[PDB]
Amino acid sequence: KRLEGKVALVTGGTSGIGLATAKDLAAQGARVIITGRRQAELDQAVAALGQGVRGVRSDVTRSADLDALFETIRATEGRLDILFTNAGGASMAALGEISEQHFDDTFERNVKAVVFTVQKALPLMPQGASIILNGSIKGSTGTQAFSIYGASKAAVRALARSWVLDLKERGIRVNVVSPGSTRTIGLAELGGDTQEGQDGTLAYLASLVPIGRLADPSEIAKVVSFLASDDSSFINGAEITADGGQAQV
Amino acid sequence: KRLEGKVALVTGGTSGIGLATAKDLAAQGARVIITGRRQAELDQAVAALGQGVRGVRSDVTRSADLDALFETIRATEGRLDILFTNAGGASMAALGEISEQHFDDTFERNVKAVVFTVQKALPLMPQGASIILNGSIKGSTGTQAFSIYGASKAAVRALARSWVLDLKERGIRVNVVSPGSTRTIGLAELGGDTQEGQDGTLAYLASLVPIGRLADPSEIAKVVSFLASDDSSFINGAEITADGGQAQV
Amino acid sequence: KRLEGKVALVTGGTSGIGLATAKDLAAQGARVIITGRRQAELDQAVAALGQGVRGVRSDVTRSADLDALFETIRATEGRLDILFTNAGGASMAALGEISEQHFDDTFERNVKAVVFTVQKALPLMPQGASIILNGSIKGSTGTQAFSIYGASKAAVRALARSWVLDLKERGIRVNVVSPGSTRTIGLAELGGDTQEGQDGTLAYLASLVPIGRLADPSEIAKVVSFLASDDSSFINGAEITADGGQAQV
Amino acid sequence: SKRLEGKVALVTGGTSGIGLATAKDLAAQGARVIITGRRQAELDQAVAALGQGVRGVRSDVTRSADLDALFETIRATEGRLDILFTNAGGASMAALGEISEQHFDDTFERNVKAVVFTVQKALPLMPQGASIILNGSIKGSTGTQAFSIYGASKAAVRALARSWVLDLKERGIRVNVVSPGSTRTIGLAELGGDTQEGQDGTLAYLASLVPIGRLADPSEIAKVVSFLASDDSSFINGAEITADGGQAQV
Repeated sequence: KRLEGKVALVTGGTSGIGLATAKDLAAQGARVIITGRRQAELDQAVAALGQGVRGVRSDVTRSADLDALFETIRATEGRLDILFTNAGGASMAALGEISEQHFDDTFERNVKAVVFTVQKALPLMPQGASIILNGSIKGSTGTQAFSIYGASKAAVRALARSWVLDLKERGIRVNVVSPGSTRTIGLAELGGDTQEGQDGTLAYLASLVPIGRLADPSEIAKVVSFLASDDSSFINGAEITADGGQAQV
Repeated sequence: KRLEGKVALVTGGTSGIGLATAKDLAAQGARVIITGRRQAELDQAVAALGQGVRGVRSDVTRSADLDALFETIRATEGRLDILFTNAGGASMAALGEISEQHFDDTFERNVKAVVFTVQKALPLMPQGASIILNGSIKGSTGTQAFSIYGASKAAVRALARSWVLDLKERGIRVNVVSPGSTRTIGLAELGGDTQEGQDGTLAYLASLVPIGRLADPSEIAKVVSFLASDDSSFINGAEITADGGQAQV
Repeated sequence: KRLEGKVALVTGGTSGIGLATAKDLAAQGARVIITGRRQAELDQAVAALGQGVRGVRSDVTRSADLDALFETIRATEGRLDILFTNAGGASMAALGEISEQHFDDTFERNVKAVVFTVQKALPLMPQGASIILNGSIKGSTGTQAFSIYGASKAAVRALARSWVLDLKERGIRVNVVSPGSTRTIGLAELGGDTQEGQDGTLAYLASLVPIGRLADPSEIAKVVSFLASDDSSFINGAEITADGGQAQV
Repeated sequence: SKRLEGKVALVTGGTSGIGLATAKDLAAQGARVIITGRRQAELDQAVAALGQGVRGVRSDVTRSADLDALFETIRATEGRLDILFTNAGGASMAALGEISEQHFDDTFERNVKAVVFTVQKALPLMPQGASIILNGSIKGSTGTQAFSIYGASKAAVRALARSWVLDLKERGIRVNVVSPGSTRTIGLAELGGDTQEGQDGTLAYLASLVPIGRLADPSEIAKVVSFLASDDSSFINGAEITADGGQAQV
């Protein structure tokens, strides 16, 4: 109950790491708001989470949804203590194959929406609030046909370093969670349309991890929860990497 | 001499680091193509640079401009051995004042334009060709009111890591030069419209450099020439930081 | 509570960050063993820590002291779930003034002793155990007259990356906590004897931190406790930096 | 080329591998070069092969008296040191659980301590604008099984440069690090094992890890050192230049 009385917002709360984080934060007693593009997924996530967790339908890439979303927080809670942005996506294109549409979607969802989600949240955020940004080991490594995604993740990590100085007067601290390969619908979907064909991709990714297993999303969620808590009071601008050792070695 | 028989393209060749690089590569005997947005600057720069340098006026953000430039290179020379991207800008906005136009302008010019300048270049590029991307120590550090610029530079550096894998069969190597503070019209203009205003800004920036001086653009150009030459044959996906020690300490 | 039923050893437990870590781990319910070089200081530390805290007098550099330490832990608790190495020192010598004793003393305590504390600890450590090494932002930054200390800290961080692979079959995970400037007797001692000289030095160091304060040792201790806990299950070979943003910017 | 003409360079560990290739490249650029080797016969072959105004001093960098004698020949002869490259370093393998005190002591004394005191003793000879290049490794920033001690030593070398930027800033000397990836050297070969087949299999496997797919020729690393030694690196300080074929970048 360490986060009791703390209000948290998770964009992309309906699946994967954000889902597990919303669940983990709710266990701490934090009132949690989650966003999804699709109502039924949001309803299932809210029903699954329960624990005094509210859900707002919202696409981060449009300002009106972001305005309506924070207007909902101002009318209901009116203070945001924890912010986690999980609304990002990954798609594969090798160089020479990269479409302008493919670049625009990746950076708008992965970078621009993070910028404006944070910017719009700031008036609601008191001094001592914690912001956790969605990073990746893909931001600091090389992966074939994934250059656009990796560049977007590296950009997210860079925002935190400068935002440390911009938010210093406001007492808000920004930190980055960088997951390694984690068992998620998004990872499995990347593997393929076939069920066993995607499963083979997951088996390969586990082989690349030094400890030899994919992460359960809860293991990543614990890192976000730790950054959300007051235990991270002296952590600012830092990247915490949960990869099983993959990028460390 | 060292780079004779080699064809080089420098986007943003008219000013600053790109101009000094055009001068250096031409001195090595390379044929150089430089791009500028303004014809009078492009003409004047080509006049001074020499017989080897030719100039095409293009806005890297325009897909038509990029297509036009590469097509002239295909008919004029027929191959591209060296590519250096220097078409990039910086503007200041603190978090809470970041405008959508400010985000789009910087990311389209610093990141999107790099992706498609490189993509359009590839058919011209032989085995053993060298690509140099413009990075910054801002990509790896925090600067107040420059978060969007730093994020764009970090994305540029990340692109090179994945493009190593994309380009490995083609035999093209990608690297990043990351300048610290360099005396350029662009750096002076961030300082202010007043000349005491630029002089005060420039002196303060030199106080930040451990060796105590701003770089001359030629000192950055020397790094590009090294990466462009065959001496850098075992360097791939790396970042070479020339900052006077500022980010190193 | 969370650490209930876990045995933890903290070398250099009597003062500063090690003391705060011993208190936090015991508060979480771990049985804690602390090491001190000097008997009188060690007894006072154990008494303040009180229940759940045992003391062994040992110097990390001596090997017989390490043997005696692990023999008593084996005879009493019989296992070691958590290991945190905090027995390390910093001394001042500019290049051109460094002595052989100054090099040997730093590396024997900061690096060599860590290697052998970890090696002798391994037989006691079960599968799933957590090891935390003492790093510093000094490992990844430059500080005048502190080169030997920074090199020792960089060596410490590097050990963890390889030790992930050495330890993968044993199931033991290694991570590094890197503090920024933390209010400690040692740090005040580095400022000097004059109490005013210490206060002036501490005030100067706080000016370097972006958030503008030195850390309380408990703020570092929380990081070690997080890494010690099962929440850090997917973290391996990683460095978590608690610096108030100093090295992140 | 004569880019380095009139410059005096010292390469410790000059008789073999990257150090030998560097001495050759510096000498071709017109520098006067001094190389050190532990063994007289090997040193003589290197000096004879290098030719071009290269002088050899037989010394062990771990011995303080050898270092004093070495810098005494430079003071008596050239009178200055413009370029310093430290290549006298070794790697041996021991996994955690088998690391011996002698294995730790030998690695850190040669890879780190000797570097500190080679540089310290060189400084009075080095004028403003002199260039120091330290030998690093991608092993310093990565994980390799049974090579933790070696990797720690290289990470220590890279850190020394960041602080030495500040220590040396009024002297005007700049310190930088070259970090090679896998480079075809007798040391690297010998690390594979006594058998030629053992060396060949290990060498072929390491090449598979390199993204460009080949080990480096030592000259490819030497080119990086010459760049750092030259005036072109005037704005580079405290930096690490990694020539790894892309291995650590990806």
